[PDB]
Amino acid sequence: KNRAARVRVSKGDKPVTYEEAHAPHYIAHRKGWLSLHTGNLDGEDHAAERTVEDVFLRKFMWGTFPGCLADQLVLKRRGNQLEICAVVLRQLSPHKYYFLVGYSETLLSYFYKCPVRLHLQTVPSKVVYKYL
Amino acid sequence: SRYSPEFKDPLIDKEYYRKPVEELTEEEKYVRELKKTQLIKAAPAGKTSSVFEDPVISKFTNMMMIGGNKVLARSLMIQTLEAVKRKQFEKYHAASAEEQATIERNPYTIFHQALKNCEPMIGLVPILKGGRFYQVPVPLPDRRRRFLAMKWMITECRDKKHQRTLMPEKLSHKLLEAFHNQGPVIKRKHDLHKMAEANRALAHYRWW
Amino acid sequence: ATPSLRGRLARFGNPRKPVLKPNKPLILANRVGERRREKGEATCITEMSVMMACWKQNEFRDDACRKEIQGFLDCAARAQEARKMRSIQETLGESGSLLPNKLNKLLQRFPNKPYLS
Amino acid sequence: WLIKEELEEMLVEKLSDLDYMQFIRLLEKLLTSQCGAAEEEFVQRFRRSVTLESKKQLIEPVQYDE
RNA sequence: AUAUACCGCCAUCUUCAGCAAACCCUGAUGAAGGCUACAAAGUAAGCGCAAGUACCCACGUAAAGACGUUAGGUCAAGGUGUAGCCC
RNA sequence: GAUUAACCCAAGUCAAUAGAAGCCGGCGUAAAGAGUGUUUUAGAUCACCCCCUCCCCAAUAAAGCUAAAACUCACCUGAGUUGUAAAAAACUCCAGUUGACACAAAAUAGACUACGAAAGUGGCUUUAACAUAUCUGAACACACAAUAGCUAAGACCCAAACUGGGAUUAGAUACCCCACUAUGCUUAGCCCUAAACCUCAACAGUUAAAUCAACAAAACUGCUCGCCAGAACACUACGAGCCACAGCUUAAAACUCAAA
Ligand SMILES: [K+]
Ligand SMILES: [K+]
Ligand SMILES: [K+]
Ligand SMILES: [K+]
Ligand SMILES: [K+]
Ligand SMILES: [K+]
Ligand SMILES: [K+]
Ligand SMILES: [Mg+2]
Ligand SMILES: [Mg+2]
Ligand SMILES: [Mg+2]
Ligand SMILES: [Mg+2]
Ligand SMILES: [Mg+2]
Ligand SMILES: [Mg+2]
Ligand SMILES: [Mg+2]
Ligand SMILES: [Mg+2]
Ligand SMILES: [Mg+2]
Ligand SMILES: [Mg+2]
Ligand SMILES: [Mg+2]
Ligand SMILES: [Mg+2]
Ligand SMILES: [Mg+2]
Ligand SMILES: [Mg+2]
Ligand SMILES: [Mg+2]
Ligand SMILES: [Mg+2]
Ligand SMILES: [Mg+2]
Ligand SMILES: [Mg+2]
Ligand SMILES: [Mg+2]
Ligand SMILES: [Mg+2]
Ligand SMILES: [Mg+2]
Ligand SMILES: [Mg+2]
Ligand SMILES: [Mg+2]
Repeated sequence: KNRAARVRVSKGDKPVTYEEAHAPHYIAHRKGWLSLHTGNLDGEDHAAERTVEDVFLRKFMWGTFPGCLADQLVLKRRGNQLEICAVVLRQLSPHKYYFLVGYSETLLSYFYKCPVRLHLQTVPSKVVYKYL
Repeated sequence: SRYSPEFKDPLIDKEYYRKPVEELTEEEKYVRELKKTQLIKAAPAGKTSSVFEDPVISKFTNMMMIGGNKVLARSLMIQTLEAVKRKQFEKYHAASAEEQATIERNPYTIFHQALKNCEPMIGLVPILKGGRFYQVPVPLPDRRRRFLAMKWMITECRDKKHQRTLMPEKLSHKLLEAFHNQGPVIKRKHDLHKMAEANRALAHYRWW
Repeated sequence: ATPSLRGRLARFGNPRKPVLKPNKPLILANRVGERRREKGEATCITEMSVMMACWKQNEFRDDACRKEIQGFLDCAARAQEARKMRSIQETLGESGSLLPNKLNKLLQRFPNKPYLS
Repeated sequence: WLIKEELEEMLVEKLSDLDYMQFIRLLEKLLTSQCGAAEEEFVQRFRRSVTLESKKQLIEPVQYDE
């Protein structure tokens, strides 16, 4: 039986998001990609470098906004701009979100030598697609 | 199959279509109006509406084909038909006016009759009775009779007993032998009849 | 008339020794058995022996056994078409008595009641 | 005849396979009778158009060269 | 060291169609069992099959394929519980 | 096991041993209705009232009888007969037709359900003949009791332990094939056993109540006799009785287990 990226059936009490509820064979069919760049197009270079950066940004944001992320990050690249779109919860005070936004954008801009921006969308709770 | 079950096989017969409407029966009129609403498969590249088409020779050619090399198989076939015709024209010119009337020079007539002389009437089929298989003589369907005749002829020509003889000369020689009820292919038919006659006691095991 | 069952089984009140020792209770089931697949008789075996008789006397030369070979061939074809029709008629029409499946549907509607309600 | 999933939408209920057969067997029994106009508009409510595409070959236009 | 502590990714039946919470009923309220369409106690969310999608179609081929089975495979992808080594 | 803590009792604690604490329950399948019938001393209330299945069908003993099929012999004829999943061995004074021809066994009827205490009893005829005007009543009294078996004398178609031969098999002291004996039969005596089980005691009564663990063949009442009390040891040992001498009947204990 296949396992890769499959939330297995339970007793009907496990809430799953839309992304978590779709196995890998639905990528490009019912769900899009979590990162968009030109590295994987035919005749394009630097796919390896873009990949390492994406893996780091996901770990950085997970530990920088602990317990706040309500979904996976969406990483977008246009030119030399880097946009990070995250869906967060409404538990931390706004002051701490503004501190962490100013802190993370500045730190990542100096780390990867490019203008980085972080767009936050807050939700009252984790959006549930179904109960497995 | 890439054809859905809705596709029907094509009917390649000019006469079938030029037949007047008056000669048609109420059943044949229904089939013609029915096919106008059905899906038809594309005609295969094998058969055409040619007047020189022979389905038996086409089938014998495919049974000689090795690894999809139809060009070579078809080449061996026409060389055999030419070899049979040249042997009959040589036998015809060397014969007397009386003997000439009995000499066949049409290679298609010789080919069909030679295969017909090698078709077995009965065969041995294993029937289970009491937990054991017995070789029971049974009547063969028409398809199986014709297939065995072709397979025996082709197998005999591929036998290593023939040293350096090319296929068109081997096959043309075997066809003319079978055309006269002689040769090893006729002997193979007689053996199957002798082995089916020896097991005559087991004939009642059949139930059809 | 069904044979009697009075005083046939070992029971309280029945003095005599039992007449019957059924290994299953004598109570009608709500179904009948499935008809067993039958083995038919071989066809044209008579014409087959006549053909193989001329072969033995003519050194297995088909030229001398044409009438016997033809008879055995025609019989085989006729026995083939008849075999093709025996299925369409006897298997589907259910001539005569009903088939077990149809007869069991009729018993479903009038089940045997060995208990009280 | 409409399929079971289409009947389940006209009724807005869940049907069994045998429930669907019973209803179709009863409509067919209504056509064999001498149904009038009132009994014909009712049966057509459950008949769906099975449009049969024509197998007639399309003919190319006849052009003319210089 | 331990795949017989495990995650992760899989083999296998599967070239399957079943799995099942929550209830209801039967068996004197026992382990258990629950169908008959001219119907007689079953109703069932969800999961799988199916449907959709990819490839050249509605065909085919891919993909998919639950719950479970073999303490099946992998501590040597990586991670890791327990135990062990630290001139 | 040490250690920490806790629990119980307490000038005691509680290891070993012993005692106290036990028949109105059961007997189709868990242990138990002991093969059958009769009676005694007695017991019971089912005995008077108050009543409906006498005779016949396959009980038993004796004598006689024989239709079908065998065996044997004879004539004629054939050269093979037997054996089967398939062979071998065996026979070849063998086989087939026809005729003559049992101290053996009793198609069909019987889809009947009778007789007898049970065991048993189903070809025909005849003689004799199937206890009891309350019920119950025995391992042992009294009389019986399938098959196998013993003693003695006969019969012998067929079957057949054992034995011999053939085959199979790793082996085959078997299963398969052939041959033949004790034995199955008669007579006169023994032996006294059975899954002798319809595993359901006899007699009287009931179908309502709680119908009833399960299964089996619905659940009960009165009365009587018999029998049973974890498993195994044990259809055994010992004693006693017996026409039984490798037998039968009656029938324990020790050691063992926490189940059966
Ligand atoms: K694993
Ligand atoms: K690992
Ligand atoms: K490890
Ligand atoms: K003391
Ligand atoms: K008799
Ligand atoms: K006994
Ligand atoms: K019994
Ligand atoms: Mg796979
Ligand atoms: Mg039984
Ligand atoms: Mg494993
Ligand atoms: Mg498809
Ligand atoms: Mg696949
Ligand atoms: Mg699918
Ligand atoms: Mg393992
Ligand atoms: Mg008992
Ligand atoms: Mg009889
Ligand atoms: Mg008495
Ligand atoms: Mg006593
Ligand atoms: Mg006794
Ligand atoms: Mg005796
Ligand atoms: Mg004796
Ligand atoms: Mg004998
Ligand atoms: Mg003797
Ligand atoms: Mg006698
Ligand atoms: Mg008896
Ligand atoms: Mg008594
Ligand atoms: Mg005991
Ligand atoms: Mg004994
Ligand atoms: Mg003894
Ligand atoms: Mg003694």
